[PDB]
Order: sequence, then structure tokens, then C-alpha cells
Amino acid sequence: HARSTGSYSLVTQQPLGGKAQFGGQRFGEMEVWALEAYGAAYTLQEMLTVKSDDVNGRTKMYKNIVDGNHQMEPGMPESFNVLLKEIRSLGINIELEDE
Amino acid sequence: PTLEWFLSHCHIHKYPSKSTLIHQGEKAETLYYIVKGSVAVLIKDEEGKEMILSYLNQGDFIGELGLFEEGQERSAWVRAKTACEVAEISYKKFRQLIQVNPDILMRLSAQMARRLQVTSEKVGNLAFLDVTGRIAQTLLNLAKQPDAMTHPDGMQIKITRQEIGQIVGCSRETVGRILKMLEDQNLISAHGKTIVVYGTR
Amino acid sequence: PTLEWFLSHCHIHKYPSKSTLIHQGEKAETLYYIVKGSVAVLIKDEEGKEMILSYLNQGDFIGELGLFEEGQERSAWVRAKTACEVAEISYKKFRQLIQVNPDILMRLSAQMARRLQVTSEKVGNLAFLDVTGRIAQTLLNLAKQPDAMTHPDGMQIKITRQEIGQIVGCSRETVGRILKMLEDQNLISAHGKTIVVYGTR
Amino acid sequence: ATTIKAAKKMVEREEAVVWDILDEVIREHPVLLNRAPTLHRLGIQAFEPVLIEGKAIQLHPLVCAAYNADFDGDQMAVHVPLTLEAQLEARALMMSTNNILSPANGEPIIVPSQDVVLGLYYMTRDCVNAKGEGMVLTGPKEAERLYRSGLASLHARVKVRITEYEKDANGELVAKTSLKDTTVGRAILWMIVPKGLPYSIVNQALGKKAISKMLNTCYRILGLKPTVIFADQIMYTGFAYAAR
Amino acid sequence: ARVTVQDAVEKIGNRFDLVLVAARRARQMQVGGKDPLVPEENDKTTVIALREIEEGLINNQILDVRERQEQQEQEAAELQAVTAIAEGRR
Amino acid sequence: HQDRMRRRAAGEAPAAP
Amino acid sequence: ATILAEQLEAFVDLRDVRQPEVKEEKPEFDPILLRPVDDLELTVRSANCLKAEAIHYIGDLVQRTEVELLKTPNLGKKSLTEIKDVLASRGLSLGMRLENWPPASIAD
Amino acid sequence: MQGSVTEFLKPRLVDIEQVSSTHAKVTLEPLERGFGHTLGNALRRILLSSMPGCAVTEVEIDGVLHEYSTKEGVQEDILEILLNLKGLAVRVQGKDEVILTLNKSGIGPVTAADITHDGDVEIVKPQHVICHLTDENASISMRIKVQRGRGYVPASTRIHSEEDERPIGRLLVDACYSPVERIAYNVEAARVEQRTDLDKLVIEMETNGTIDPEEAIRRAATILAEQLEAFVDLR
Amino acid sequence: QGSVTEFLKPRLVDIEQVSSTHAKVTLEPLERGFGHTLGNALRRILLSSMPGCA
Ligand SMILES: Nc1ncnc2c1ncn2[C@@H]1O[C@@H]2COP(=O)(O)O[C@H]2[C@H]1O
Ligand SMILES: Nc1ncnc2c1ncn2[C@@H]1O[C@@H]2COP(=O)(O)O[C@H]2[C@H]1O
Repeated sequence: HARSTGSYSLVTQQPLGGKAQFGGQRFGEMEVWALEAYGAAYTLQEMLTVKSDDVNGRTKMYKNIVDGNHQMEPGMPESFNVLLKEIRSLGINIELEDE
Repeated sequence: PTLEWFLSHCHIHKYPSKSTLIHQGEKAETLYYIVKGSVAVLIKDEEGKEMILSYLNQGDFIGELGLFEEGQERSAWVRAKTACEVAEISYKKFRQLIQVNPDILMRLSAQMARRLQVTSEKVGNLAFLDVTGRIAQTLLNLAKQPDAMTHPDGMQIKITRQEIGQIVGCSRETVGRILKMLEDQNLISAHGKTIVVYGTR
Repeated sequence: PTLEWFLSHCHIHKYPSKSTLIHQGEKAETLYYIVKGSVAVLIKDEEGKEMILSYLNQGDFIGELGLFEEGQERSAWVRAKTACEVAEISYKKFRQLIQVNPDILMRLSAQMARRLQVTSEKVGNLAFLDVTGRIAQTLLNLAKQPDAMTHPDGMQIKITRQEIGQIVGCSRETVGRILKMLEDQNLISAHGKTIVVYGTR
Repeated sequence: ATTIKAAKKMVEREEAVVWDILDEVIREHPVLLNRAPTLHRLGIQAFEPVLIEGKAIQLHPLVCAAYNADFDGDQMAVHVPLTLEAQLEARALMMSTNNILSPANGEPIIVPSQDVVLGLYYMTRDCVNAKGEGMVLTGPKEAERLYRSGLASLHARVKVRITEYEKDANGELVAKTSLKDTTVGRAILWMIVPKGLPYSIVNQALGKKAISKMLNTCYRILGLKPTVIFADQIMYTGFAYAAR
Repeated sequence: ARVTVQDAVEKIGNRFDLVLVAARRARQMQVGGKDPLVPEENDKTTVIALREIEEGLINNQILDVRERQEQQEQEAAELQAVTAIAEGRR
Repeated sequence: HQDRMRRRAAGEAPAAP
Repeated sequence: ATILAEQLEAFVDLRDVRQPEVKEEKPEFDPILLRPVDDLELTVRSANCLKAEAIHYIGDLVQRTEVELLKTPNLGKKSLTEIKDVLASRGLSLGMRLENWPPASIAD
Repeated sequence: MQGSVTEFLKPRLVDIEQVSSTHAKVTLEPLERGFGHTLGNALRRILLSSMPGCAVTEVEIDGVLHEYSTKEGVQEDILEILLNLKGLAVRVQGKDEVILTLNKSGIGPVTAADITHDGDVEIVKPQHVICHLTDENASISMRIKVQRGRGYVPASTRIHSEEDERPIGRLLVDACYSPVERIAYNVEAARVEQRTDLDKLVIEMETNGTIDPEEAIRRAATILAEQLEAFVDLR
Repeated sequence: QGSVTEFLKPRLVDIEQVSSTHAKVTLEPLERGFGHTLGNALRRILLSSMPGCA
């Protein structure tokens, strides 16, 4: 079995696996700490955003390796920008801020 | 490529069909550059028969020998085969374009190398290969031309036997007598001007 | 002047007679220049017949066509006629001298113009002029060459009966027949290779 | 192809699938072999992918000690880096040729397994059980048995190490400007080490434990290249004599 | 193993440094085209395929390093400004 | 570590900060 | 044993001058040929005559010849020389073979 | 054949890279799945067995009775004197056995050029030192002999006791009759840009100097061909 | 070097036809060493290098 492209949910926005299409290997947390030990960086944030959660950063990347270019930096995760509203309905206000 | 910075300060003139761009005997004081179309280079003798050396399409220069050594004469004739547009730049102003862009000189001097070869190889064709051999190659050359007419059996071309003698260098009678000579051996076919060869494709 | 600035980065290396300065098939990574003597350049067919395109005497360059466009091969064969001293300069280090001084390139491409005029105007004479006319013009052409020795009666040159046919475009048998014919009429002279013509000057 | 869309209808699901640039597309793009579970970090290493006919993932035999898995019917997933930044890190610390020693202690974790060690222990074999020391110039000469200073070790002396084996023969070999009495098997691997870095190995039966202290000192002074090269001839001469 | 890889970690007294040396610059070379690369074509990888060479890789540019230069926010601020890059069809 | 780098556009950005 | 003999005839010094293997393999194609005739910029006239003569792609026209297309009382010589003019830029011309044609269709 | 029975391509020699006068290269591209180990083994037992050539066999040094003995006038012992006699280049025209003499007295390592010149035997390596003197009294004089044989036989296998055709004087030394020193063959399934089942036969050979690497390949191969006359024809 | 018929040339001395399916032919002039190198370079030349019909 091998998967490269497939369908995605709405609120969840994650790689699935239908019938005709295969399924993607879920990068378990057990393989996250083993990577942090090396002291990496970009190869850790990718297995959290574009390669799963991030949606608008997944489509833009697909149009970068087709012409022989390079994909830019991912954006803000979808499971994070919705949490801001999820917590907002709990009588508590949350607001982002730069420097 | 070469087009980049060169056609910004020229002099459009355009030369009609069967015109005279270069006159063998005059002083070279004007450089030429082909933009669109084509042109044939040939020379004449004491009679009137012509002899085409090689064809030069677009992206080629015309008369660039009189640039290095001042005080020269036109080597060969340059008759415009079809309607083509050629620019005009004096050698005096051309030397100033090199000081600001030596790359332009690297292009013109690069084509002079290939032309020196195709001209030398043309001489050998008039010493080794005979009438039958030289014309045989012409049949395939005309078939590759855009004006060639494809044929289910082979290739159909429309060219007078007078022009052929100006390419291979011979009479018009020999071209015809030999043309039908290959017909008896079942190799090609001809019906006036239509020459349908076999083996192609 | 500029010539002296060119010999400041050369590699003096003498080449014996019947040597090989240019081998058709190898990679062009060395520019050659003639200081003294002379060298000949010719090609071959499928049988064994040679074909000299043009001769190169002292003050000329050897193998300069593979300089403009990087990534080429030796066109024709270049055999050392006599003991000549030739310099050596890689094309890589040469291109760097052009970007800083295009004038050096103005010298090399200056000799490539004359080598094209004596070839284009020669083809015409090899299609109309007969054996008598073609050879006649050749005698005067070789007399104008710097390698020619002054003769009390006329001019003394050294050329085989093959090289002559390679210039006028004909067989080697025909050359020998006419050559001996002019000897009976007391017009020229021949004793193997040395041909002393009369009427010149 | 000239269009991504046109190529999409090419390798769909028909009998039009044909090999092409598949060889060049994968040259310098390492992959992370993840065999769960993963305790330390050796569970996720990087190797240069090579195309091979089959429907299985071939794994290195010497690295099996890290993935602690057998080829009885297991299963392992593989990941592929997209960003170039990760592609560089895959050849910086994720690769296996740079993680030879053990982070915990300091002893080489990667050591000969079953076959690679069998071929070495076979070629490096004597017979011991000697008597003492004597002139011995003619009479004995029994194969390549271990001895102090006698047998064919003095009878057959050759300058070059080339002409020695052939018809199976041992004698005196020149190594580190000194005189020694060993066989062709006792100096078949101990002669390729000085090729890169000269050392000194005590005369003892080369085993799985003996090499452990060797790789360690072959990494103290030099970098990582001069030490990984030695782990090449060990594999070749590991499955050769293990078949005869 | 690989070509000139252990030589880059021995020349300088650090390993984590060599990372970004051929990371934030390598990925930047592609998003900026190829013109920013002023060094000669000599320092370039070699890929054997169809009797020719393609790609480019890196790890052969690290030669003239320095301490303090630019911050870290401008690396991709004026980079994508001077060159936009995209993909068009006929 | 983010202090030192290896960019400067290979000689086209040292005059950019 | 005869097979082995021929496997050594090159050492017995025999007059056999034959080249071993001079094959050049580099699988390539021209997907641009799979493009319709609506990429050459034509007029409504030709856009209605060709499609009426079973011409939907540029590969269905090149296979024919400009000597039999003159027989049809719905074409001409100016409707053929105009096509070849545009084909000059694409790199195609009348009288050339095709590969992998027709493209993806309804394979039975 | 004419009846079309082969249907397979037959390999053939094309180029011989002569990097030296003894060592060269013998390539063989045209190969199939099976013939790679066939030719690599059908000649392996010949270039390391059925090879003429010639080398040192017996050396009778004046003042020397045996090998374990000593010699006054030399730096190294007799044991090392025979050591540098295995790699001695010798090329005799047409003779099964030739005897050479060596008469030189003084100071200076005796070379191969000191041996009496003969219009028959050719010395490829004249700058080959075999002994070393020490003083005035130091003087060597032996009658080295080179003959033909068959293969390679060490001096430890061709030895019996202290009695022989000429005990006193002679000194048993390794005789490398076969011109070839060693032969190795590696299949190594090459992965060319195209075909998969493509392999080449790399024949590594390093002769001594008795014959030419070019004629050595054909010679050893012809011998094998002289063993198939009762198959291809015989009728 | 020499090279002048130093070895014996194999010749068909006698054939044996025990059956119409299996036979036992044999050559006589064979030196000690060619009875194995010629047998190994043939054992793998009749396991797939044979046409036939089916
Ligand atoms: N065989 C040829 N091939 C290309 N160009 C030519 C040929 N013969 C003559 N010419 C050109 O005709 C020109 C006549 O004037 P120029 O001497 O200035 O330069 C000459 C060449 O550029
Ligand atoms: N007709 C000719 N006139 C002048 N030089 C020539 C001629 N033909 C060949 N040459 C020279 O011969 C050389 C052969 O090698 P190159 O290609 O490097 O460069 C070639 C030219 O410089």
C-alpha cells in the first residue's frame, strides 16, 4: 500500500483513505521525540502542518514541485485557528499578537 | 541571444525579390543583418550563368568581412531570394557597439567559423561526387523544405532543370537525360517537372 | 603591441616534421599559433584521395574555430609540413583575456575573413573554366604566397601533381598529362615536385 | 511529457506504463526507514534509495542490529522528505554512516551479525596446541597451524603479500617494519587497516567482540570517512567464504 | 558513503552549523531561481543519467564563512521581493 | 546560532540590511 | 561445443569484422502531437472543413498527404500551405510517422 | 550459421589497452546470462595451469653448499638471495633450457647486465639486482639457469632431501614457469542506462615478460579451440 | 613461445547407442585438466540454449 494524494475532511482537514485510493501512514508521536533528539527543525514542523493539518499550505506546495521549484514556509495550522473560536465560546477571550 | 541589444539603432530598408544587396566589386562600408525571410548567395562568370553556394535564412549576417581590415571589396554576390527585411549598420558605428557590448562581436565572429566550413566543403562536392551523385542529394534536400509536396509513394518536388544546374554545376540537358535514365532502372519517376522519388519515408 | 601581449602567456614547443599538431577526434583545449615555417590542412574520403582546402603559412593561427563555441571537435587534419615553432594557449584562459581586452579577439577574427574570400571566389572558377584556365590561375595564386622563392626567370614553387588537382578540381592523371604538354612548348618546367613557371613578373 | 495534465492520463491504470527517468528522479533523495517501536534514534535512519525489481523493501544486514527485527514476515513503513532543508539534515545526522557509535556509552553499536562474522572467523583460523620453540626447518610443515616461530613461517619468506596464497601457503609477512609469523588469514584483514590508518592489533582470534575495540580507536583521531570505509570489505568477504 | 561530506564537519569545529550553511541558503537558491549563485559552475554535484548531468544539490559552496551578517527576517523578505517566480504555459 | 549564517546572496545582499 | 567454438572465434584470428552492440536507448515522445487542431490558430472556414473530414487532432491530418486532400471538393491549396506555415513553429510537417497514436481512447 | 540455428550474439575482442609491456586490459562486452561464468572458468584453469613461459629453477653459487648455510661477502643471508629470484624477467627465443654464467668481483650490487650477453636469451630487466657485496674480498659467481615447465611449483613441493642431480652447489628456488602470476574474475551485474541483464568480463592479467599480453590471450584460447575439432566438424 | 601441437587432439573413437532416447558417446584424446573445464562450459549450454518445439 502507498498513498500520495487523497481526500480531506472539513473541520478536521486531514489525510484519509477511501476505496480506490490508499491510506496514509499516521506519523505517531512515538516518532516525534526520536527526531527531537537529533535537534532538527524544519523536518519537525512539516509533520504537523502541510503534511496533515495545514490546508492552504498543502495546495500551494503541490504547485511548487511541478515546475521544479521549491515550497515556501507553511502557514497557520487549521486545528489551531479554530481552537481560538472553540475557547472563545467559554466565556474567555483570546487574541493573538506579534512582537 | 544576438537580438538582445542590436536592433535598437538600425536602418530598416527591406529588399524586394530578385534584388541586389551586395555588389561584388564595391567597397564594404555597410553591415547587414537578416531579421525575417531568407537570401541566396551566388556568383556569376563572363557569360550569365549563376552558381548558388549556400542558402542563408533569418538570424544571419550579410557582408561582415569588411569590418576588421579597412579597405576591402565585396567577395560574392548576395541576391535576395524572397521578400526579406535587412537592417543597415555602418562599420564605424559598429565598433562603438563592441566597446559597450563585446558579446555582440562574439556572436558575429562565431558564425564566420561555420561559414568557412560549409564553403570549403562545397568545393569538394565539385571534385568527388559527379552529376548523378550531386543531384541525388538535392532531391532529398528539397524534400525537407517546407515548400515540398509529400506523396504516398515518396516525395513530390517542383523545380526546373535550369535551377538544378545552378546548384550542382552543370547543363540543363544532362539533368534531364540522367533523370529519365534512372526511370529505366525503376528508381524514380518524372512527368515534366513533377519528380516523385522512392525509398523516402 | 597586442601580439607581444599574446606571446607572454604562450608555451614554446617545437614540432618535428611529419608530426601531428591536430588530431581529428580529440578535444580542442589548446590554441595554436604559427611563428616560422608553414603548415598544410587537408581532408580524406572513403578511398584514400586527399583534398586540401587552404594553405596556412607563417603569421597564421591553427585551430581557432573551436574557440567561439565551447564544446567542439577537430574538423580536419593538420599535418606539419616543415619544422615549425607553434605556441600553446588553452581556450579557458583565452576567454578571460577577451572579456578584459576584446582587441585581442579583433586580431584572430581578422584573418578569418581573407580565408573565406579566396574560397568563395574559387568555386565559380571550378564550374566554367576548363583545365587550362583553372591551372593557369593557380600558378599565379601560388606565386603570390610568401612561401614562394624568387627566381631569375620567374617564380619557383614546390607542389605535387595531386595538390594541383585538389585546387582546380580534377583527377591526378589529367594534371600529369597537361603538365608535360606545356614542357614541350617551352612554357614551364618540372622535375618531380618543383615547378618553375615562366612569364611571371 | 510537456504537460502535467497530459502525463496524468499516461501512468493511470493501463498497460501503457513504461520505465523512463524513474532512475534519475531518485539519486540524492534519502529516505527515513521507520520500524516501530522506536526507543532511541537508530530506529529512524536515512539511506540512499536504489531501484530494484520486486515488491519488497530490502534492508542492510549489518544494520539489522539497530532495528532489532528479523526477516520472517515483519513490516516497516518508509517516509520521504519534501523540503530541501530536511533533505540536508537527512545527510547530516539522520544518515546511518554518521551514527556508528552509541550515544549511551560509546561502543560501536553496529557489529557483525551471523554471516559476515562467519566468513571472517573461518579465514582467521589456526590450530594452536604447540610444543615450544626449535630450529624446525624440515619434517613438520602441517597446514597453517599456530606456532611460536617455526614451520613454514621461516621456510617460506616472501617480500610481497601478493604471491603467498594460491596453493594455500603461509610464511613471513612484512607489516609495520617488523618481523612476524602469521598466516594469510591472520593478515588478510589486518593489512587493509593500515591502508587508511595504521594501528596495532594483539595476536588473537578475530571475533565479534574483537572488532568492537577496533572501530572505537578508528574514530578517535580521524573524522567519519576513514572509519566507514573499513566497514565495506567486511561485508564482501563475509558472504564469500560462507558459501564454500 | 557520500562525496565531500565528512570533510565539511572536520574543517570547522561544529556540526549543527554546517546544517544551516547548506539549508537556509540551498532552499533559497531554488525560490530565487539560479542567478543569485555567482560562483562558477565548477562547484556542482554530478548525476550520471543519459550520458549527461542535471540537478545541482549543494554541500560544495561552503568555503568562505563569516560570523555576523544579516538578521533572519530579511532572508525571505527582499528575496521574494526582487524575484517573484511563478509558472506559466503557452 | 541564528546570529551567523551563509547567505548574503553570494555577494548581492551584504548591502541590504 | 560448437556454441563454445563461436564463443572464441575472435581469438583464432578470423576475418569477422562485426560491431558488438551499438544501441542507444532514451525513451522519449511528443505529447504535443496529442493536441487538437485548435492550437494552430485557424479560420472558421478551415475549422469546419477539417472537422468534417474526420480531423479533430493534428495527428489525424499529418498522416495524410497534400496530394489527395486536393481531390475533395471542399478544400484547396491555400488551406494546406497555411497549416504547414504554423506547423513550422511546432516542429511538425506533412509526411511524418507517428508514435503512440491514437492516444488514450476506448480500447476494447 | 546459414540455417539460422544460433539466434544469439557471439562476443569478440576489439581493443587492447596496453598500459605496460606485461600488464594490459581485455574487455568483453557481448555477454549473456550464463556465459559470464562459462568463459570466466573455461580459461581460468588455463591461464593458471597450462602456461609455458620460463623462470629460475636452479642456482649454483660458488662457496655455497646449502640454503641454511652462510656466505662471506654478502649483506643478506642465502635465504634472501633466492628470495629476489622469483620476479626475474627473462625472454628466450627458442630453447627449452638455457644456462647463464655470472663472473663479477668487486664492490657493487651485481645486476642482470653483468651476465654474459647471449644472442639467444633476451634480458628484459637488466637493472635487476640479485646480490650485494660488502668489500674487496666479496665476490659472487653462480651459474643461474632458466628453463620451461608447466604451471607453478614452489620450492617447498619440488624438494625431497639433500640428494639430487647435483646436491652441492644448487639452491632450490620458486620457479614461476607460467607467465601469468594471478587471474581473477568478477561477474558484477552491471546496471547500464538501458538493458538490465548486461554484464562484462573483466580479465585481469599480469604476466612477467616472457610473452606479449596481446598474443597471450589468443594463445591460451586457441589451445582450448584445439579441443573441439571432434564436435564442430569431424565428418 | 613456440606453439606447435603440444597437446592431443580429441577425436571420435566410438559411440554407444544403448537406446533411441539416451546415448553414451565419448572422446579419447583428453589431457588431465580438460576433462572438467570442457564439461563445465557445456553443462550450462544445454539447459536453456536449446530450441526445440512444443
Ligand atoms: N559561401 C558563402 N556563405 C556565406 N556567406 C557568404 C558566402 N560567400 C559570400 N558571402 C557573404 O557575401 C559578402 C560579400 O561582402 P563581404 O566581403 O563584406 O562579406 C561576404 C560574406 O559575408
Ligand atoms: N579552408 C580552410 N582555411 C583555413 N583554415 C582551415 C580551413 N580548413 C580547416 N582549417 C583549420 O584547420 C583546423 C582543424 O581544427 P579546428 O576545427 O580546431 O580548426 C580548423 C581550422 O582552423
